[PDB]
Amino acid sequence: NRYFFAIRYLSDDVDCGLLAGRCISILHGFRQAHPGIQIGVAFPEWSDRDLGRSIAFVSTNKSLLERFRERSYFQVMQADNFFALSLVLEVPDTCQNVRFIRNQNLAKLFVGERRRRLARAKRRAKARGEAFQPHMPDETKVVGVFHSVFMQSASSGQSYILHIQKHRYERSEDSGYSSYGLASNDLYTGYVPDLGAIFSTL
Amino acid sequence: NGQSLFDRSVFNDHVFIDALKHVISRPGLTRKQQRQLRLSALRYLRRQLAIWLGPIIEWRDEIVSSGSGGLELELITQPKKMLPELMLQVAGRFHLELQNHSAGRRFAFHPALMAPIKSQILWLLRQLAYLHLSGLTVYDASALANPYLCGIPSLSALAGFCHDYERRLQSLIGQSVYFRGLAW
Amino acid sequence: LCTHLSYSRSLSPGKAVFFYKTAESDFVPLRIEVAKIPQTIEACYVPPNVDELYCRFSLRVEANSMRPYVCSNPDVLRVMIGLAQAYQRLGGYNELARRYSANVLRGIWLWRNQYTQGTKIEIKTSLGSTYHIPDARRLSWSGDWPELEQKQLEQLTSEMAKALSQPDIFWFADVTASLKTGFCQEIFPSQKFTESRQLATVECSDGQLAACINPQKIGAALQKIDDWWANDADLPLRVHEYGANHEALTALRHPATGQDFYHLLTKAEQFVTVLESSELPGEVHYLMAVLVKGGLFQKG
Amino acid sequence: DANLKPKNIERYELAYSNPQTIEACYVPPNVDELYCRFSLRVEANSMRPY
Amino acid sequence: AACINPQKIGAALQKIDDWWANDADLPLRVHEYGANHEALTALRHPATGQ
RNA sequence: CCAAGAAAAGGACUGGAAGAAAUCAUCCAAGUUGGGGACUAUUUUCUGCCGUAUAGGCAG
Repeated sequence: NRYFFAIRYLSDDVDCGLLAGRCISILHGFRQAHPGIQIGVAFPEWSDRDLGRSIAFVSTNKSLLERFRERSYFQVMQADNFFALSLVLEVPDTCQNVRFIRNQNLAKLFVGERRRRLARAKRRAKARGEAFQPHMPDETKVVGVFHSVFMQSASSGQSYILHIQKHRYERSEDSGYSSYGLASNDLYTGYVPDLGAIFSTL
Repeated sequence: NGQSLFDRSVFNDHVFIDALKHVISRPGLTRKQQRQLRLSALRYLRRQLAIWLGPIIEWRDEIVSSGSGGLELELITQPKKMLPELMLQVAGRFHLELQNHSAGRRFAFHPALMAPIKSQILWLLRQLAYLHLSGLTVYDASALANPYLCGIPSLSALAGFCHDYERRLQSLIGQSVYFRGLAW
Repeated sequence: LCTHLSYSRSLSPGKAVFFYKTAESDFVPLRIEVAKIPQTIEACYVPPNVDELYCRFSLRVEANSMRPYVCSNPDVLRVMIGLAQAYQRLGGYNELARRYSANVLRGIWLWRNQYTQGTKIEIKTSLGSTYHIPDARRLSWSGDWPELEQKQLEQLTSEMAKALSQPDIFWFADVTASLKTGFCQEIFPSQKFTESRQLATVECSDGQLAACINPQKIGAALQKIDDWWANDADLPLRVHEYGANHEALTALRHPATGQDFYHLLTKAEQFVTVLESSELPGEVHYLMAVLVKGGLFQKG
Repeated sequence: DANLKPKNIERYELAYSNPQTIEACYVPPNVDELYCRFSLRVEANSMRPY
Repeated sequence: AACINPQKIGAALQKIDDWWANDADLPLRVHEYGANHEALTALRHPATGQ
């Protein structure tokens, strides 16, 4: 009921965080052309120390996934021997699922985010008419492990980082993927198979 | 034994010192002259590089072919294909050996000698990358050679053995075969 | 030369601490927040509703370059003594004092935190003086300072010129600066050196932690007054026996040139002779500056 | 080297720092004074050979 | 806690000896041979009879 | 083509009994480890809307 294909990086000096960002950007552009589609992003070479030198895409519609594979960027990168591409094939029925949820809460670890939050809070108080009296939290927080992907803004002058965590799957409800094929903590449920198996194919 | 495997006198040649000076060289001469002096020095030095590591390579070939822990012993025991990657380490040791010598204090780690030394070493590394009867066992040999003497078995018996062996081989090979001497 | 020769340091700060005032108490420390994520992330910024941040440190100056701490050679000692005095009586301490004094009033010891809406520097000393720079953002290495400010540079130069040259004067300065800041402006304290990064703090007597700048980091800024090489002033280097330049990864007084400390140390007999005929040249200014930042000068 | 040949060292090789581990001690912020104390005993013990 | 060693306090208290060379200068730590650490020498070398 | 040529040392077995290492003793006296010092750089983490909110959730 599921199809996938994978891409591996051939060069030993490849920067995974820079390069991975381009594949996501393409997925986004495709999503804009055909709004009613669902394609998920998986990292079959995910590790606790690094992101890994490979990426894979998973979906349910074979004919649509083929169209994605035909996108010119991928074809060029293969021709110049930067990428190794697989063919589209069926997902094995003997595996387990993971989420790949992204966490925007981690933004609050950096000064720039706190500044913006407070500036808005001050201005917001004028409607209430009360004096601006902010109240700060304590000194210690605990967070999980995450990796970064470098991203360019869409039709603007900015760039920023995506922060990716890996959660184990638990089954409930119905699904949907975000514009980046990523999962959200709430109200964006989906999953991908953790295809670290049969990777000897590339 | 915990001792250095390196040559004890490759650096004791006054010509070696001159060779270095020639690589360093001098202006005022024509291209042909400079190249001839330079190349000659390099060829000499090339030989010295082969000599310097000589006993070390000898150790390797002898031991590995025939059948601890120090790098100048273990890194040579490894596969010959790996040897080219030791170039920087060898070149390092080389300068150090010069640094520890009475004459080499004028040359070691001098910028002028860097590429020359490294190139010739790299070349060398890439380059690096009678009937004998052994192991015979005799059971119950006669230890009494003659009625007067016990000890080493009678030599008349070995001469005998050489010949019975020669006759058996001669009946197998059409060509004449003959045994001049025999060692024990 | 000789086997044993040492000088100790003649000029030194203690460390700098960041804090702010409230209506309830005069000293509230600026603190740092840490998340364990070990491998951590951390941040520090001025909190909402604090309009200005304070930074303070103390400085002692001692006339301790007049005599070798240790010397194993009576002839080396006779000369070094004659030289320091030959120099002292022609002036020249004024020049060194002028250079050190200019750096304190300019404020470069704030390193990366100079970018304020207005920085005010106030100095008090053990002899009863007070100095006031209403705005430190406009004073250059080279140029004429505006009136009433040029004057305080002269007055401060005089007190320090004495502190550096006459013994049994116990001279202390107490330097406080005020940083008028932005809405939630980020602050840059000293970092910890490790084998992610961590920041340095100090403990208060009540158990609270505070952000700080290390002693030698304040010191490295003050002594950056070496521009006597190559007849091209540019900006000054931190005094170093080899003229090291960290930004360009090079060295201006490389031993290969004959312009380093050790070549110059051996000509003392000739310099004293010149001073007697005296004009002070760059060669003796360099030497005096190094003796002030004392250290080991041995194994000749 | 023996104030003779200056060593071969390339220019950039001296711009590097030399890290070290040291112990140090400072008075903490806001202490008004520091105290130091010891005791001394004196004996009339030079009158006779031990 | 930080401390100063016993003999380090002691060396200071007994720094009393300006009886050599008929010129008081600064006093030395009492020593059988008149050792002077700052100058790395000795003021009552056996060769002097002092 | 060897002081040459050929060759089964085997079968059986009880070391036992018994014992007191003891009395005495002073390691002491003196002693300076010290001098000097930049963890940040060609960094990737910006810009907003909802929510009483430095909580929690979101688009680009």
